[PDB]
Amino acid sequence: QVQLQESGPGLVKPSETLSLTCTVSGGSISSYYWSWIRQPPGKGLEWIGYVYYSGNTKYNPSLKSRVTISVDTSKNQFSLKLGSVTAADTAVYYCARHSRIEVAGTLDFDYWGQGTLVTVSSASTKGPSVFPLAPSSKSTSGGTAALGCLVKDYFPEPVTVSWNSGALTSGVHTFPAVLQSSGLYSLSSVVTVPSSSLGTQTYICNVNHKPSNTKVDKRVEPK
Amino acid sequence: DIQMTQSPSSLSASVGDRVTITCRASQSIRSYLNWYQQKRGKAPKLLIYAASSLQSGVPSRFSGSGSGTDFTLTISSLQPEDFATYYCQQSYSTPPTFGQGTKVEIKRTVAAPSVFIFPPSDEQLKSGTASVVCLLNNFYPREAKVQWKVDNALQSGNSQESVTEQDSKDSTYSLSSTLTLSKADYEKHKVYACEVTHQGLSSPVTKSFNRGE
Amino acid sequence: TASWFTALTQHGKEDLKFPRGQGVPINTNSSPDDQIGYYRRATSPRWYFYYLGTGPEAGLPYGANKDGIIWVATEGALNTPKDHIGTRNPANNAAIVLQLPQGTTLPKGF
Ligand SMILES: [Cl-]
Ligand SMILES: [Cl-]
Ligand SMILES: [Cl-]
Ligand SMILES: [Cl-]
Ligand SMILES: [Cl-]
Ligand SMILES: [Cl-]
Repeated sequence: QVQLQESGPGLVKPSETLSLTCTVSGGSISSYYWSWIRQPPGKGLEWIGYVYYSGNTKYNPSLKSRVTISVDTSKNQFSLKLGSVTAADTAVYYCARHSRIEVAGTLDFDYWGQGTLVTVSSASTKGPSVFPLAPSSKSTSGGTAALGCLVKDYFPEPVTVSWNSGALTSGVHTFPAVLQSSGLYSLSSVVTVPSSSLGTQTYICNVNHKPSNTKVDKRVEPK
Repeated sequence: DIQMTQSPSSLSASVGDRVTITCRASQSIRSYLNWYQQKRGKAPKLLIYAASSLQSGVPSRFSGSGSGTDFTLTISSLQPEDFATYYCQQSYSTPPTFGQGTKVEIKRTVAAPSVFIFPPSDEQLKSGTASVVCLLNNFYPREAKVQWKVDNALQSGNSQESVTEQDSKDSTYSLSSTLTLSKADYEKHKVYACEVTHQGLSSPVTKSFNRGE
Repeated sequence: TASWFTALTQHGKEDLKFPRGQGVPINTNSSPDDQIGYYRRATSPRWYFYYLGTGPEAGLPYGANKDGIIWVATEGALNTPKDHIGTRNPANNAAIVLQLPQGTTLPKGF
């Protein structure tokens, strides 16, 4: 299956230029149309522009004056530059493939990248502190206990959290981050587990804050 | 440009119900119309193209209908994994434009939250701050009131909360609320309590701890 | 209102058809995304080319199965109606002599 991958998430300062690259694997750039599409937080989708493998482009008129899209068939990549950014450009940026009908391309987006969150802000990239939400009598209602990790004081979004290197998925709840009055984010990830597993199963939350290249594996123990 | 208008903005429906969501265009686009499904934190997934063609791999409970300006997406038998925001998109002319989305949730029977409370860790206290966390687990419907009381003083404006996506197995929600204080303020008080109001509960409930166990 | 191009005349008994990627007439006033449409048999049969979403069958989507209609596209085309091209007013514009790229398959009779 074809796979698309945007470059990693992070900051762009106001009035500067956002640069992203999409790398295609399991398939070839050649013969398809490729687009960039963005999605501000809590909002809908906005098409930015397309590029054909040989270089021709077309841009949304709302953005045309400050965007370029380029393509590099030898690297199976295409790339976006968006200039003079403001907070209105904070969004998840997606690369996407256009489907084909016979030899024609469509405006139907049949494969998408994962999305990369770009935050437009003057502030510094800052990694989180990770604190345990330890299971105790106050988070143990009968046969079920809750435990977690508090991932605090980072910037920008996102963080990702797994448990036990991905081996623990049942009962995991990772909540949306909240923006604190300090301008740093905080997020909690919790798991509910059998009370008999406390002190028996080791519980480790795996935290990745890609913008700061901060990775932490925090063991969460009772009491 | 062509404006796409979706209705309703949100809906709830039970597993096994039919769901039909509407998308209307500002000009005729004949059958140049796509539908996407988008889960939280994920890219949109193409469901329907050319107004009514099912994308390969998409379950046959999804259908599309309409040609001209008035389109529908139908889930003929809603499944628990079908919560998502659904978007339409005209494919008639550049720039391709999307509707604002319809959020679909799974309606299920009322379920009261289990309530858990977490004092600040010693590690966080060592660093100078105290975060107190209240967890509401596995409840429905989503609406809940969570209030903090500190030595019986109601806190207002001192806490932030957030809520998970609906669970794909049991269609419930979970919620966490965080009260943050300086260490000095944390050490001035004894009883930290989370009060919870929810349709599944006969009356508001409270879970607390005393600082210092 | 007319085709932008002159006709392909069918001197034999076979309908017009083209391999995928072939059959769109050359028109330097148009761009790669534009290169898609249909031939319509008029009424020796004459077959006239119309860009997608223009002409007597402007309402048909690419690939619609209709007697006397065949579909053609060139690599690089986009499957979007060509409202910006439309059709030809013969009082204002001469018909472009229909010209196919060198190497195009033409069936016998054409
Ligand atoms: Cl700004
Ligand atoms: Cl109209
Ligand atoms: Cl199904
Ligand atoms: Cl309809
Ligand atoms: Cl047909
Ligand atoms: Cl015109």
